[PDB]
Amino acid sequence: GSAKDVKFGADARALMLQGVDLLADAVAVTMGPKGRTVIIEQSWGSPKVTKDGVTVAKSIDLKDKYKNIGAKLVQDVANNTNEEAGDGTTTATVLARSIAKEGFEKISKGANPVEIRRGVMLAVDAVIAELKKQSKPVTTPEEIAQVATISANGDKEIGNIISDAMKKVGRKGVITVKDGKTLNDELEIIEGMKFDRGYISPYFINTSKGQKCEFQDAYVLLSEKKISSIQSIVPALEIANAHRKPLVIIAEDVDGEALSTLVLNRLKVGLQVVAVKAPGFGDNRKNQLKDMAIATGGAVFGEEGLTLNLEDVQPHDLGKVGEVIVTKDDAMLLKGKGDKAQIEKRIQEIIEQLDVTTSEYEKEKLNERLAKLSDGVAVLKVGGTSDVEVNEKKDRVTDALNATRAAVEEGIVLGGGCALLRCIPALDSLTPANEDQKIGIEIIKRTLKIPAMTIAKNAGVEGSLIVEKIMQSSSEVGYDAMAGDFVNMVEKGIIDPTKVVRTALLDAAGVASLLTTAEVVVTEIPKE
Amino acid sequence: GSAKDVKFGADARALMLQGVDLLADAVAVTMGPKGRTVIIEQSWGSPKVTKDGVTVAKSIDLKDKYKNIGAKLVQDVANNTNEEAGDGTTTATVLARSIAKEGFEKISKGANPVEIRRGVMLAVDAVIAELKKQSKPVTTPEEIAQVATISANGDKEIGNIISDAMKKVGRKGVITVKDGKTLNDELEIIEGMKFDRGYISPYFINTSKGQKCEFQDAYVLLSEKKISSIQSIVPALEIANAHRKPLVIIAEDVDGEALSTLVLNRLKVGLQVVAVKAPGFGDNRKNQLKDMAIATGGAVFGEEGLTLNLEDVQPHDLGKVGEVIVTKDDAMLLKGKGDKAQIEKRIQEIIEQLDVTTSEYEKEKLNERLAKLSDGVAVLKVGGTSDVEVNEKKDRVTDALNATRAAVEEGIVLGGGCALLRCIPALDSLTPANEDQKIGIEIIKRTLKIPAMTIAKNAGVEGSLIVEKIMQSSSEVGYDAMAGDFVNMVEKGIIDPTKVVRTALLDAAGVASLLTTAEVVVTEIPKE
Amino acid sequence: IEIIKRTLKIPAMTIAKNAGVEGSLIVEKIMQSSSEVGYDAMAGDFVNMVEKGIIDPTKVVRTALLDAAGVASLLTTAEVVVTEIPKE
Ligand SMILES: Nc1ncnc2c1ncn2[C@@H]1O[C@H](COP(=O)(O)OP(=O)(O)O)[C@@H](O)[C@H]1O
Ligand SMILES: Nc1ncnc2c1ncn2[C@@H]1O[C@H](COP(=O)(O)OP(=O)(O)O)[C@@H](O)[C@H]1O
Ligand SMILES: [Mg+2]
Ligand SMILES: [Mg+2]
Repeated sequence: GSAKDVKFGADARALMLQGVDLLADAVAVTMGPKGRTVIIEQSWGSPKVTKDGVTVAKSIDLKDKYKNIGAKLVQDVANNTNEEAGDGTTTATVLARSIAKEGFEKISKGANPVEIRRGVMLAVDAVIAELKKQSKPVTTPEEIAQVATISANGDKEIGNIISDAMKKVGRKGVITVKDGKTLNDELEIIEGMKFDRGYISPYFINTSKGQKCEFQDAYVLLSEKKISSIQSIVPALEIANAHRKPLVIIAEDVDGEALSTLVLNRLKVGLQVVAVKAPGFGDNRKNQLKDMAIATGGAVFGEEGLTLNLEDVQPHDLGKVGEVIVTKDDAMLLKGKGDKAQIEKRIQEIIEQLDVTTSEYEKEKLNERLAKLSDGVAVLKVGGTSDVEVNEKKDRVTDALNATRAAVEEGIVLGGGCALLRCIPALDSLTPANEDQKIGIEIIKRTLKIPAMTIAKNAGVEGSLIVEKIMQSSSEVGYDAMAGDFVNMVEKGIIDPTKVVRTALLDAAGVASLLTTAEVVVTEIPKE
Repeated sequence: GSAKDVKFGADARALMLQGVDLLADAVAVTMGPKGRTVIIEQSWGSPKVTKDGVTVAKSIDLKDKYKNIGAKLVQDVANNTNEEAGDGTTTATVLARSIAKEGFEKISKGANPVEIRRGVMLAVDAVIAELKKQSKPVTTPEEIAQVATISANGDKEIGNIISDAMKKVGRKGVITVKDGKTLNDELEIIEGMKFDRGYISPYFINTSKGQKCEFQDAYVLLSEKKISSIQSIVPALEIANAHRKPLVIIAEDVDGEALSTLVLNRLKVGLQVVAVKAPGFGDNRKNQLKDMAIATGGAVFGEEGLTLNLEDVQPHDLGKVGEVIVTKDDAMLLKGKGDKAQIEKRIQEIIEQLDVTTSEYEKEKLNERLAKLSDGVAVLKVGGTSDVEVNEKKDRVTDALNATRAAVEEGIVLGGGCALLRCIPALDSLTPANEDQKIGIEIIKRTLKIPAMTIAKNAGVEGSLIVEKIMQSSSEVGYDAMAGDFVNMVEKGIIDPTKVVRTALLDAAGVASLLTTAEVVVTEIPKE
Repeated sequence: IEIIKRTLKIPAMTIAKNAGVEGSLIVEKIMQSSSEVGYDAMAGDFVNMVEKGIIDPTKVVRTALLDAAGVASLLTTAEVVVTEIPKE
């Protein structure tokens, strides 16, 4: 194989701890208010200016192999916390460094690091079982705004924007962030059924306005496969002209022959029609056209095992929509007379379909179909002047959004580190089975103080003194590091998701208590 | 990944500030009259000789990684200002260096850089809200000449040329600058409907002059697709010969058969005809031929839905034009009897079509159609003797043109830096919420003096003394650095667009106040 | 004469500079003021001098000016410089 190099004991431990200390000192400055950004050189363009604890962690890679091992084992913690909770990365990294440092001190010749790991895991379980006891659900719409404000680095505009977007879409709706172009932030609630696809021929525009085809009380002809010939298209247009109502033709495509017939009828005698293609690549459109049909009320033509053809249509076989807008890039149906008692059955079908499976993309478009059929979708356009500002503010907005979505499902708990400091009395009743589990419980009991200490440190005050005066205080009092004083929390409005706190703690403890059990380190020699 | 290197605190700040200072000292010499060019080595040919603050900024790239980070964060400022306003790059870069320098001095252990950023942004908002109050619209045609003269580095010929081009085309017309060939500048006003495409066969020339086909009161046959056979071409020529008038044949192309028929009828019986291909290369031609038709009055043949076959034409189906000139590379129709009441509807259609969308190329050809259909288009052929002279003078002309186009939409304000010096009393009423926002407001209050100071510095006098004696003076008095004395501004004729001033200030403040919040810098190893 | 007229402003400028303020602005506002008014860089404001108690010997001022001007105006007259090689 490749020439390798082994290091034993305290040397390898010291190098791994140096790497962890470097990668955790680079990120620990970002914590809390008064924390500070980190400029990462991008290999091609302008650099990133971050405050998150994964970009700062996923970027830092060390030259030395052992320091690099430490850096990788901390990046694993940061990335696991990011994926599992969306937030809690800096806290996870500082907890990991604390458990690693406290781990490479009790490893004597008689100490059993595996039993120390077992004690650490008992302590982590006993503390995440206390977080769930001191937690409380988020009910009022002010708590959502508060969580969004806090997780947005104290940006109250972000909090109000996210709270508004969650009031008009639902606490489990579909909010999404985009690179805005204006100077401020904007909340755009796409309402009704909208798909990113416009009319085919630019002759259907009857608006004398901003390039729109606008219909009221229109019919809908939903075709799965192409409408090629003049034969298939004529009966639907006959029905439309006889009833004297506009017609939208949502199909896979309108061939040049039927297209020519439609445009011809438009420019002369003036049947009111407009045509558009399907929303989704192959399979998604198959379900999405059916959703549109049952939302407006009708039948998709050309289905595989249904045997419905265009040649035999009827006025009760076409969908009915109150208002239709078709621009050059997107079509919006608004008021579908689609027998709500059945669209509700469809909604139950799709919610069960999400509850069954998960692929991070099937569930994505699945939730898209929920929101596109029940209550809109919100989009947050982040204001900014350059790309680096927009990227930083968009990262903060996505973090606040992940936090607000992690609070509504698993409750809130006190913030500023107090959620963990208020769990030390839980560890003070554990009876360790032996000396090693006692050592692990003590490691966790020390590590639970790291977050409040690091926040007070970044605030420019003495951390340990603040943590002590907090633990001496009541249960609802703690430290506001912006005002810099002791306040009630829920009255003042500092809270955090229990999910993010518990996932950060658990991931940090898990990776660090396994790093601390090492005795030999094997690294490939660097050739050049 | 790649082996990286992290630097913390004052070291990283010092290196990034060195990079910013280098990239801003290279560009600060270019400011104002008495400012000086910069010779940039081109990798392939003769070097550039610039005075703009983006070529000098986009060129400079530093060896060291941290200096390079500073240089990139200043290039972003210059480039954003260039894209958003077309001018204001040197000012934006000097403001960015001032804000960065004033930012890397107040960062003590207790100072909160994010609150300093917030205070800086409040100050920038309060000052751009004062620029808009002390502004005033540009109304007389002498203010346009003045703005063009000033932004052209005080070249009055450029100002008069741009003012003339804007009087004969409209303040929102289509002016464009080209590399001239003569020694002087030239204003060429392409009038009527002209497209860069000449006759097909060199037998239609009936001029006995400079290779031109010249018709008076001619018919126009507009065909979307090719005219292949003699069958389709014969009836139009029958109508033309019967009425005894010339005929122009604007089609996608003239096949060899109809072409041979045309050339034969031209050479043997001397029938007056001339043929040309369509102007638009692709989809654009389908709209441009329709525009030409409605401008002259007729129907484009071969349209998809408006079938209108060539075989059934009539004398009212052909366009009519007063004068036609067709050379070997361009055709010009001049006086189209096109029922102006309908071409006005077309103009409204195309103006709404620009108001709807934006792609930097669809809007480009869109405005091209507006100008080519309403009041022609002006071109500015810049003189010069070598390519480097022509390039420098062309850059100055494009900057003067961008300035004049940014002044006519958002008003003018005093110049020489006085626009910003007259905004400090606005900052003198801000009540900062805390100490950090107060620090930010003070940073902006110091930064607002940088432009007048740098101009007086380049003029060879004491900057700060000039700025002080300006602030002591009245509201309309300021410093003329060419005459070198204090004068009224609008009376003497120094003004700048409020858009360029506000965009430069806002972009500089935005990028600099985010650079100043950094605590750690991560850069890839320079390996080789 | 113009070189000396520019050089006479250097001391007040350097004092205002070390005090953390703008030197040239202070020198200008001093030259605009009366003959007994000047700048106190500790209190940082304009005061009468003998009333406030700032004075210097004319001997030290004149000797400093004369020695500086003398050596500098001879340094500025050079055209060639000859230096021993730095061998090792
Ligand atoms: N005013 C505040 N006072 C005390 N703690 C705060 C305050 N604002 C935010 N925090 C705490 O800082 C953390 C949120 O920001 P941050 O330090 O970046 O953590 P993360 O890396 O997980 O996003 C939470 O622990 C939060 O409770
Ligand atoms: N005679 C003048 N006197 C004072 N300021 C002037 C004069 N001419 C131009 N300026 C100022 O110089 C700037 C225009 O040229 P320049 O310094 O290169 O700025 P930019 O890089 O944005 O083009 C403006 O601030 C303008 O007000
Ligand atoms: Mg967070
Ligand atoms: Mg300019």
